[PDB]
Amino acid sequence: SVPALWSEVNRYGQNGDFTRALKTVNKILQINKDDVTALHCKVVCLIQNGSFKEALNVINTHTKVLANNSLSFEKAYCEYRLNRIENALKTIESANQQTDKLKELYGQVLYRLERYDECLAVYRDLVRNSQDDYDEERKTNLSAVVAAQS
Amino acid sequence: KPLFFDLALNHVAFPPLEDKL
Ligand SMILES: [K+]
Repeated sequence: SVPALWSEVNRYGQNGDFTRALKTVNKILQINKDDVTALHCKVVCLIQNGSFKEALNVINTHTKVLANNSLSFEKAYCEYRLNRIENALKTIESANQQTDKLKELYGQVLYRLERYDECLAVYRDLVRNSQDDYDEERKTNLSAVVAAQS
Repeated sequence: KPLFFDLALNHVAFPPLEDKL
């Protein structure tokens, strides 16, 4: 039963067990080779366990099937973590749909590129518009941008 | 290097899975 497998994936993900979620997702992918949600979860599992190149290889092996349901955030995130900042920037700017996750990464990418004026505008917006457990951290990031300008 | 947090990592999460049930 593939609904039963998905129930397993969800349970593991909610408990942060991406190692076991990956095993179950791979069983789903044996049944439905082009399930976009399964490929998306596989990418997340790999990123969560530090396997950024493996996650990127999944994305780039399934480009057509993932097109426009796509994981531009995850692809750019892996590129960012793999010291490919220029790739990461292009992936973000090429995304079909802009999201809060993409904007968060975009601020970090602009910081790494030393584009501090644009970075500051992004972080001011991120600080204002975000409601999450990371306001203190995000304001620390904003202060690092202000410091770099001076 | 000032302290700078990778907050993007906190966004790395499964999509909603209800429909897969
Ligand atoms: K982990």
